[PDB]
Amino acid sequence: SCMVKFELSSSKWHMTSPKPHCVNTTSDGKLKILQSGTYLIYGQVIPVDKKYIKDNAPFVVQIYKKNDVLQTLMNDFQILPIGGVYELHAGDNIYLKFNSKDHIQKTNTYWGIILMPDLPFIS
Amino acid sequence: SCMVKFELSSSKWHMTSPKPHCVNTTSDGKLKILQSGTYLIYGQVIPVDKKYIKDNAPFVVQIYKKNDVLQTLMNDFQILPIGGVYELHAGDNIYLKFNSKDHIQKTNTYWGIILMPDLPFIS
Repeated sequence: SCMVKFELSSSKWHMTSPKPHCVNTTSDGKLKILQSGTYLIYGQVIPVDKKYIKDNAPFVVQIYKKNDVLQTLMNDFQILPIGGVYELHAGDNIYLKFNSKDHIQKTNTYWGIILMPDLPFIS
Repeated sequence: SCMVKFELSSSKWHMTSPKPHCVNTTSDGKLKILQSGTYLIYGQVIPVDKKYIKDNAPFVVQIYKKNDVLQTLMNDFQILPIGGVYELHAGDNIYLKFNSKDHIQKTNTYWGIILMPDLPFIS
């Protein structure tokens, strides 16, 4: 069992074990994958109320795997769930990128990963 | 360990177990929580290209918990990850509502839950 959750409000990771086998984490909210496997990347990014953003800069969130974009998301400054199921390899760095970090409300913004169990049964 | 994943292309649930203890799943793509706990609800809803949209309905996805909306999601027909971390209770029906089924590219659209382990280790 291996899961970690980063809370942007505190810049703390919450973890299943003292030292998770599947991942290393840093205080910037980035991760390095230690175990190759299928991961669920998740989170919610809370934008500042658009009422308070007085330019035309879009609200964009990207998730990167090393130097490759895994996904790019944008909405009109509404709560943004992120991630999905991705196959990852030992050594992969995972991290978020924001069009503007000033768009992000720290309160209730979080992200993380969980190492998925195999799903061999089908109904 | 308890995780399920509904593949909209096939209408099949992929499962950790022959009979997952935490959840009852149905072939309509709905589920009912059997074990009270902290869950990660996840998925990706992939829209068809706007050039194929015939109707006038906006791209909207809702997650329902029993008879009430837990989450309302919307964008301009772009990739939509869904969900987040939620406390759910035995008996909670969870299902997705789309504004228009014709908006959805079934092939890579999926959703599900995973019962989360405790995250007692912080830093």
